[PDB]
Amino acid sequence: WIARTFYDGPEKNYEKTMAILQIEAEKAELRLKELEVRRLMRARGDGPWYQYPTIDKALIDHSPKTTPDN
Amino acid sequence: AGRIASFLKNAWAKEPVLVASFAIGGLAIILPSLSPYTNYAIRINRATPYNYPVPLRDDGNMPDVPSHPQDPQGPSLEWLKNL
Ligand SMILES: CCCCCCCCCCCCCCCCC[C@@H](O)O[C@H](CO[C@H](O)CCCCCCCCCCCCCCC)COP(=O)(O)OCC[N+](C)(C)C
Ligand SMILES: CCCCCCCC/C=C\CCCCCCCC(=O)O[C@H](COC(=O)CCCCCCC/C=C/CCCCCCCC)COP(=O)(O)OCCN
Repeated sequence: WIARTFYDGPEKNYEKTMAILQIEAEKAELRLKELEVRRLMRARGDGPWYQYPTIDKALIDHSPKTTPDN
Repeated sequence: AGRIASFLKNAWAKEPVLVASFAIGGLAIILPSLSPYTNYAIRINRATPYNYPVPLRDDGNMPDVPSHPQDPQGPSLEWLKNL
């Protein structure tokens, strides 16, 4: 009576634990991947992150400048 | 109307310097927006050649660009002479 009224079967806890373990394992591998990606991006600078600003080339004046040799 | 005129009359007495200064300042602020010769002054400033006019590379498709200074093509400064 106690088992029927207050508790459930072992399969419920078993599968819940499996789902939780899978979720946490994916989270851990994602954290490692994010750390590695951050390290590589900061070391190289070829990714969208750590793109420090540079001088815009649209500000340059392309016209004769009173002197042929610029 | 009447109050403003009375205030102006009172200020014109015993305080002519401030009234004259304010009138001159207001005129100097307002008039240039109405004067038609400011465009003439801008044109004169733009028509003053400070740098050497660098020639363009002719490609056979430049009808508005003259080939010689005496050619009719190009801007004219006859209006400046007429002033
Ligand atoms: C002859 C009898 C001998 C044995 C006597 C046993 C006595 C048992 C009383 C002790 C109860 C406490 C154990 C569990 C309580 C909470 C556990 C909880 O999970 O159970 C809830 C149910 O518990 C009851 O609602 C609460 C128990 C309280 C009743 C005790 C009686 C005396 C209380 C005094 C009240 C005061 C009244 C006013 C006094 C003036 C809901 O369960 P649920 O999470 O959905 O489970 C889902 C699985 N399903 C689908 C199979 C159901
Ligand atoms: C919108 C244009 C703005 C730019 C123009 C102004 C250029 C600079 C002129 C102003 C310089 C500073 C002015 C500071 C004003 C202070 C006035 C003040 O406090 O003096 C009062 C008294 O001054 C006054 O009476 C109040 C202001 C006077 C009237 C000001 C002119 C208002 C507008 C008049 C002109 C309107 C437009 C022109 C109409 C004329 C017709 C063409 C106290 O006098 P005391 O020296 O302390 O003497 C005390 C001991 N007896």
